[PDB]
Amino acid sequence: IVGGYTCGANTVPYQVSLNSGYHFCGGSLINSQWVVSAAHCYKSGIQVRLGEDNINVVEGNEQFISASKSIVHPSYNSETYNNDIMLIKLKSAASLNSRVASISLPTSCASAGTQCLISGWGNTKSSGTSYPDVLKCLKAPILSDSSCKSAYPGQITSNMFCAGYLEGGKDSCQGDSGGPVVCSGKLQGIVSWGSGCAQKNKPGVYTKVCNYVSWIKQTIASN
Ligand SMILES: N=C(N)c1cccc(O[C@H]2CO[C@H]3[C@@H]2OC[C@H]3Oc2cccc(C(=N)N)c2)c1
Ligand SMILES: [Ca+2]
Repeated sequence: IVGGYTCGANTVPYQVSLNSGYHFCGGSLINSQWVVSAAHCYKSGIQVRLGEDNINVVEGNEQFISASKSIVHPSYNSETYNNDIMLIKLKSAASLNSRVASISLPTSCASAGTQCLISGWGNTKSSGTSYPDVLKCLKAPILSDSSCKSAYPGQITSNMFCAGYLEGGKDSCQGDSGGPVVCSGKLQGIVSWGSGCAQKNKPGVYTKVCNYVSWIKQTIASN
C-alpha cells in the first residue's frame, strides 16, 4: 500500500496473509473455512495466517492453518487477469473472534464513487522498495468505468474495476495482491493488477467480486 496508513492491530479482522515460508499475497476470510484471494496468487503449499498485524512477530492473536484445497476460477486467464479470483479451503475451521472475522459477500455491485478500504502488507513506495511488517490501509473510491478503461485501453473487462486516485500517490502495490477491497461492509474487490504503483493516471485494477457471488456460494457449498 502506497500513501496509506498503519491500520492498527487487528482492525481489519478479515484480512489474511498467505504464507509459503514468507508472506506473498493477501486474502479475505469469508467464513470459518474459506478464504477468497486472487487466482494469480495460486501456488501449492499455502498456509493461511489469520489474526496478523506484524507478520514477522508472534503477537498473540494469530491462527496459522494449512490450506486443504485451492480452486482457481474456471475461466481465469493469466495473460489478461480476467476472472482473477480463487477460493482456498482451510484444513480446519478458524476460531472466529473479534480479531479473526469474516467479511460479507455483496448482494449487488457497488457504484462509482463509493469509498472503500484497501489493505495489505505490500510495498509502500512508488519508486523503490520498502515492505512493511504491520498491516497498511488505504481509503479509496471506486472510479468510473470510463476513467478505468481510458487508463488501460483494451484491457478492462466487466470483471474488473478501478479504484484510487488519478493524481497518483495512493494505491495498492506488489504484495497486496489477493487482498480485500471492502466498500459499505461488503467485499467488492480483490487486489489484482496495475501499472507500477501510485502513478498518475494509472489507478489500481481490482477483481469485481459482485460478478462471482453465485460461483463462490455454489463452489463452497459443494467442496
Ligand atoms: N498498482 C497496483 N494497484 C498493483 C497491484 C497488484 C499487482 C500490480 O502489478 C503486477 C505486475 O504484473 C502483473 C500485475 O499488474 C500487471 C501484471 O498483470 C497483468 C494483468 C492484466 C493484463 C496484463 C497485460 N499486461 N496484458 C498484465 C500492481
Ligand atoms: Ca504476527
